[PDB]
Amino acid sequence: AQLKGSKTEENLKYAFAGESQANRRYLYFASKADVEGQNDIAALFRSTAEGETGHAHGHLEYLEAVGDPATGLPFGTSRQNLQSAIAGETHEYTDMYPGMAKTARDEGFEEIANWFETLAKAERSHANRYTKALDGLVD
Amino acid sequence: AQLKGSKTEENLKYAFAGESQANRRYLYFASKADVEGQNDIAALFRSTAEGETGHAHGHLEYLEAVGDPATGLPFGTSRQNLQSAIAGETHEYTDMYPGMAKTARDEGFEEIANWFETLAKAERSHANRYTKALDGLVD
Ligand SMILES: [Mn+2]
Ligand SMILES: [Mn+2]
Ligand SMILES: [Mn+2]
Ligand SMILES: [Mn+2]
Repeated sequence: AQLKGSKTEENLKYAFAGESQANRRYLYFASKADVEGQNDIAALFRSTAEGETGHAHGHLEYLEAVGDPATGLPFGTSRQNLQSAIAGETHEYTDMYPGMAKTARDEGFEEIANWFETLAKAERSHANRYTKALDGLVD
Repeated sequence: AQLKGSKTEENLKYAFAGESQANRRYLYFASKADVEGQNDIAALFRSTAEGETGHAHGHLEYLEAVGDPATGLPFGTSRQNLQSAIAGETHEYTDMYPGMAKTARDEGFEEIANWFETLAKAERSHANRYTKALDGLVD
């Protein structure tokens, strides 16, 4: 059976997105529990988040057969991983975040539009720094 | 301007999913670099990943006004956060992972099917442990 083109490929991508968001959400919830003084709850959110890291990385390992879910490019070696990170980052800073900022401004959300513009600049920095590292890579 | 129902709400959800995945992907890439001996590259993936945590958590802060992107439910306090986590985990073990497992088996990916079944069981454990924590919450 060929994973490329299958429903199972799409399910792995969806589940990877879900596990990734679960870790982020659980760490955000841990920080809320921190401030409240709910240290036992915070520790449980953190421990569960480690589980979601293991799940997401297992999904990504299967996706090595088909490509990085963010870009379609192969991944595995540092050279490949940097090239994929660069392509994804370039999309975020040239297209995704500028477009989101425009939509937010048009809809009346000036603070959110400025946030998206801050993130476009931040992803441009990430893209350039990864490109510098790729040029310096000796493998 | 009301965030609920807007294109900006959908963009925050999409950007939250993207930043979450970027952190997970960059830490996976860092582990690849670790094994290769590319320690400077690994450190860069880790530092960039901290940036993506800050971005994702900023997106989530805006989404507090409309609901948890995984469940649609309120979030903020530990009680709310545990409630939303339990609902999401319950969806994962009663619906999402079992259905992904069946599709994998039907398509001939027996190992991936077994992986989805392991995760269904793990998410059920997560749900039940969060429920025990909510039962004990004093707030
Ligand atoms: Mn999980
Ligand atoms: Mn970035
Ligand atoms: Mn980012
Ligand atoms: Mn879980």
